[PDB]
Amino acid sequence: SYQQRLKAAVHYTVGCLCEEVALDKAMQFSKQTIAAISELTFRQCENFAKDLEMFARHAKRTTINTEDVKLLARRSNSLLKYITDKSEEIAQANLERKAQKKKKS
Amino acid sequence: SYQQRLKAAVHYTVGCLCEEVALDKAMQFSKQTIAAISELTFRQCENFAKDLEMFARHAKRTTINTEDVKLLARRSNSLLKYITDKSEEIAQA
Amino acid sequence: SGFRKELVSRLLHLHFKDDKTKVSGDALQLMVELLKVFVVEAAVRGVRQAQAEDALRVDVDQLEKVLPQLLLDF
Amino acid sequence: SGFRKELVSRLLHLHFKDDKTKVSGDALQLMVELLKVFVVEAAVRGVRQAQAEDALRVDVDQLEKVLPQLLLDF
DNA sequence: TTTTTTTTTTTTTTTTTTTTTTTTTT
DNA sequence: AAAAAAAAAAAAAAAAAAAAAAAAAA
Repeated sequence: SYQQRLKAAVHYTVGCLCEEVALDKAMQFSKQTIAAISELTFRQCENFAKDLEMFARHAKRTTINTEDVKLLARRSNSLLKYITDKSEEIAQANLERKAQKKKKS
Repeated sequence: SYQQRLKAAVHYTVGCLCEEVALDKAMQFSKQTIAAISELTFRQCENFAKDLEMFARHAKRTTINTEDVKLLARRSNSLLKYITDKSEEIAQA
Repeated sequence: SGFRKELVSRLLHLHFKDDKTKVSGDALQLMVELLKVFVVEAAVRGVRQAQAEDALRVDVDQLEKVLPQLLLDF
Repeated sequence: SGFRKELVSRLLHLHFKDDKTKVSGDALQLMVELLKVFVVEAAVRGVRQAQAEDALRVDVDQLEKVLPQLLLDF
């Protein structure tokens, strides 16, 4: 079904990420651990999604934005720092978009 | 100290509640289990408090309301149903 | 048999960062109910663990085995 | 190497209660980054657990030992 | 000097553009 | 699995319509 294939796609990506950690840390992950992380990640998306939608809704928006996500990642301070960094970078990638488009000025 | 008294009050109530469960199910709890639940409850309150305050503040309110609490209890579905029912009941008073 | 409202109020006020913070009466009532559910879940889950491992009573070993999932659930 | 934006979009839309909800591009980008951090944390924490108990590889037992705190952190 | 007409100057409404977010197809 | 188009909403300019200032009479 639809969600089965979404789980498989998550498992694939989780496998790649865990492979990178494994190669970096020189310690193997069992196939079972990879599968467990994939399952947890899929399940965690349900909680993320509902919360994000409530945060957006809460501020009378239909589109979830960066502030909602940063709010979601509030829980560990190392995490919060990481995310904000990434956002400004992503915005910097956005500037390039302005450079691409022709400017009347 | 202040926190010691609060923990004792929590322990007393936890003891009450566990005693009620024990008498209902006809199985005893050790004194250590009672104490550990009281300790866990006290520690859990730190997490609950900070989250509730962030939920309220995140909506630009200074007073935490029932919606923040129901949001907090979002995690198990039987618990969420339980909570909503109780909210309507309290409102009936 | 459960928590008094005044008790739950004192417990929470111990931990607020902003001393401005107050708690509405209805919110306080719901918290009294929530704390009962937390304690009873811990107790009931411990009993199930003790039963499952065929122990004579609920001991700290069983409680400890039930804590991880309890905490995720709260 | 991490999540595609389109993948994360589909995963979230599976679960929205209100079908009206959409995801802005910047928000979507941050979520891609956040999910990577989640997965890498799980992996890295599992490796630390396996090392700590002197295991030859990161098995499910170690992962399970690392889940409780991971979940509290997210 | 006052009160509406004619040219320039201003105003709001519709239509079309111009971007933003998600989904399809090879 | 990636890239571009299709779908939908947003935003800007062009067209239309009225009044003020300046001119012209009674």
